[PDB]
Amino acid sequence: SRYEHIPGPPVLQDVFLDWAKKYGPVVRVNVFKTSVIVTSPESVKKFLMSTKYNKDSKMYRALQTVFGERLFGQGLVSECNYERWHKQRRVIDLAFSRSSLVSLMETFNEKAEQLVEILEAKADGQTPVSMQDMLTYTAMDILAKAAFGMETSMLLGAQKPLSQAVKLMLEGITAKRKQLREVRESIRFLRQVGRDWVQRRREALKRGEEVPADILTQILKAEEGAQDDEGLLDNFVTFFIAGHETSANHLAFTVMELSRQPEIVARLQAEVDEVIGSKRYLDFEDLGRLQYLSQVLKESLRLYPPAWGTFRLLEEETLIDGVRVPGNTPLLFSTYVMGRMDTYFEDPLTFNPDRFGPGAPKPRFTYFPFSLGHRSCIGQQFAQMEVKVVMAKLLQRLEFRLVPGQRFGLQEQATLKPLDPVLCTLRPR
Ligand code: HEM
Ligand SMILES: Cc1ccc(-c2ccncc2)c(C(=O)N2CCC(O)(Cc3ccccc3)CC2)c1
Repeated sequence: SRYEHIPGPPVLQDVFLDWAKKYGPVVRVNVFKTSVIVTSPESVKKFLMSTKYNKDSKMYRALQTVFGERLFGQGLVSECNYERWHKQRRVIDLAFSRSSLVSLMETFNEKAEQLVEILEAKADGQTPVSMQDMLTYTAMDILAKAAFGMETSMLLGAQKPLSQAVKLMLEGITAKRKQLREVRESIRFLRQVGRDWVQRRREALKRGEEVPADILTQILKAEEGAQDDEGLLDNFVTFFIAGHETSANHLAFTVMELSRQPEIVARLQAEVDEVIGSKRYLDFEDLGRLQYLSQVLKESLRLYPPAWGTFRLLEEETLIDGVRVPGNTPLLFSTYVMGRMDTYFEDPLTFNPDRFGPGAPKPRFTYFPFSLGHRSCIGQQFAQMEVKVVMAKLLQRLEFRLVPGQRFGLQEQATLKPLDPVLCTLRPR
């Protein structure tokens, strides 16, 4: 092989972790084609903080199409041509301005209040409750309203077919005749929903309804001269999926881990008590004052990044950390791997929020749960605000105990998520 000379072996992220440990900062692997996992901070900096390095489209191909069905296609995540990317990124950026996000505070509050009232009613310390499912309904209900102006009402038990579609498509990215059929139909369903909600927005505008400027406004604008709506739909599916799935799992992971950290939980309860009190509504400014909750969520992303990493195309032969890496090679970056290396993090398996305390030295290119550079998460602040609002309201009102038997392990599709449904029993504070 042109790759035989590179060090390497003569959940998949965990295998990568073991190999990076065993073999060093530049290791050859198999994802889908041969790629090279690069785990030095210097390398992270060089490749992610430069606009000379583009994503590798061959590696995103499994998000563009699934069993011949267009999924993310040429939307904002999976578009690897720089110009095309840059054009749509800059247009859609408008929906994530400071004042756009601040105005979502009402939506975040309402959906979080609804979740908490639903959980309070079950808080008999006996009824098992899937926090993964409940957090996913909350994130979807937030996204639909926030990004598209629609009310899915999943918290109320609506949109079960839609829930099913999502589940089946996620399984499909990582994979008979029958599962093949369930997958295709699901992807087509979600694009059909896209055509549905797009039609409504356009009717509204035509009939001159009040039209909140949101993410949907901006993805419409991005496509002013397209001959068809394929680009538009690509972005619909992208935001629909990216905008809830990882938020949901970040919340779920946080709740799962916190269930064996009672001292940390008591600290979080104290913080929430002291800043917001008994208030039902968190002000934008309150978010800033929840400093310890903010550290907890960061540490949760260190050990449990739902978006595990990214790929860049190495265009020409380059020496990386003493290793010759051939022209035309997918470079694999993983915040999951790096977060669990003792050479980057002291006692890496210890959940310690103090790593992110003010005055603690900041991780320097060893932690990137939203990636870094020009292709970093456009929804970073949106996600941070929403998960802070959900967590703060849970902590205000409820105590959680993981049902015994629930595992701490992971499953890996395209993203990482709890292996188990995070079944908990609950009591009011
Ligand atoms: C905890 C929640 C989230 C995490 C951990 C996360 C993580 C990431 C990561 C690692 C990337 C880079 C992906 C790549 O290089 O292939 C990314 C990009 C992106 N994320 Fe997120 N994300 C989150 C929430 C969101 C939300 C709420 C939205 C939308 C409202 C969103 C939309 C996107 C989009 C559109 C991109 C591509 C942007 C570009 O290339 O310019 N994400 N995210
Ligand atoms: C199904 C799905 C759901 C959400 C997101 C999502 C979330 C929030 N923001 C952005 C995207 C993504 C998704 O596109 N990603 C970026 C890439 C990856 O990190 C790793 C990966 C790269 C290539 C192939 C397989 C994995 C995984 C997450 C994919």
